[PDB]
Amino acid sequence: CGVPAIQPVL
Amino acid sequence: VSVDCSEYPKPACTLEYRPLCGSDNKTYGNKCNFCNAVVESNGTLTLSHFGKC
Amino acid sequence: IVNGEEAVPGSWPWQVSLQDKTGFHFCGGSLINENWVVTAAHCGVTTSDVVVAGEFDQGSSSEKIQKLKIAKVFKNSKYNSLTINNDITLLKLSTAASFSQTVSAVCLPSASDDFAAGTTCVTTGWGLTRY
Amino acid sequence: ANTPDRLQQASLPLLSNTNCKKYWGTKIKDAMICAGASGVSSCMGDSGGPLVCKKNGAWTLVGIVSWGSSTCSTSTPGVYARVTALVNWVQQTLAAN
Repeated sequence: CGVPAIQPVL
Repeated sequence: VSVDCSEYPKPACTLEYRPLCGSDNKTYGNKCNFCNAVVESNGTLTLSHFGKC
Repeated sequence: IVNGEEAVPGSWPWQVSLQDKTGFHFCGGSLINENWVVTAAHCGVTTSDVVVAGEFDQGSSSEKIQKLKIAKVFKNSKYNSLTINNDITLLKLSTAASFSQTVSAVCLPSASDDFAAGTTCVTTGWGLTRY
Repeated sequence: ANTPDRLQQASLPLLSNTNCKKYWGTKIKDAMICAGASGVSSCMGDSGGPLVCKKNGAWTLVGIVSWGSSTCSTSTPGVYARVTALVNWVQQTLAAN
């Protein structure tokens, strides 16, 4: 859980 | 359905989106937004219908 | 979100949209597993509602989303419509979500965990971007 | 509208309940956590979505969007249901169903 395959860009 | 705004104004609203269309032809995001606008209008604002206008 | 910014498509894979029978978004939610979604009690979700997983641009004609049906709604019994305290409901899905690149779960904290004041966190959603 | 097509995001600071009562007073209960007042606000339609903080590289659910300023004021903190306070009920429920 909690690790997206697609990384967020903030 | 009767929308009772007897408890307003309120400074805080839950944040669900269940729009109401007012007699002003304005969409209010939920019943808390609509009720605050009702009470501020001197009872001039009435519900036109549920959903966006 | 007022003053937010558009996320990268699929970067928040646990984010779901709770839609009514006629397809209108009314609240968000998070997948915590392939069979359960956590939301707010005040959203007043029913088994008539649907959970849309894998969505990014709601304005679409389609992208590879999943529309999941709700089997049972579990509203916290301590939820207080007056104070908005204990504002959580659990949705058990009729059919499990298919995890992929764009749909997966968020972790749950332990009750003992501490998230210090000052910590930068993130919030996501399709709420109005202006009032 | 003002109701977005594309998913939006924002990062914001968690507040202490003591500072949160400086804005909301007694309306702040043990099961709530505040965040924001930093130039961003959750608004109508965001309810029930996530408030996540990184915890060991992994995004963890800290709050659920609950309530906020009736105007979506960016100078007032939003209020989120405090997951740490409701996680035993979450687990108990999953375990039983």
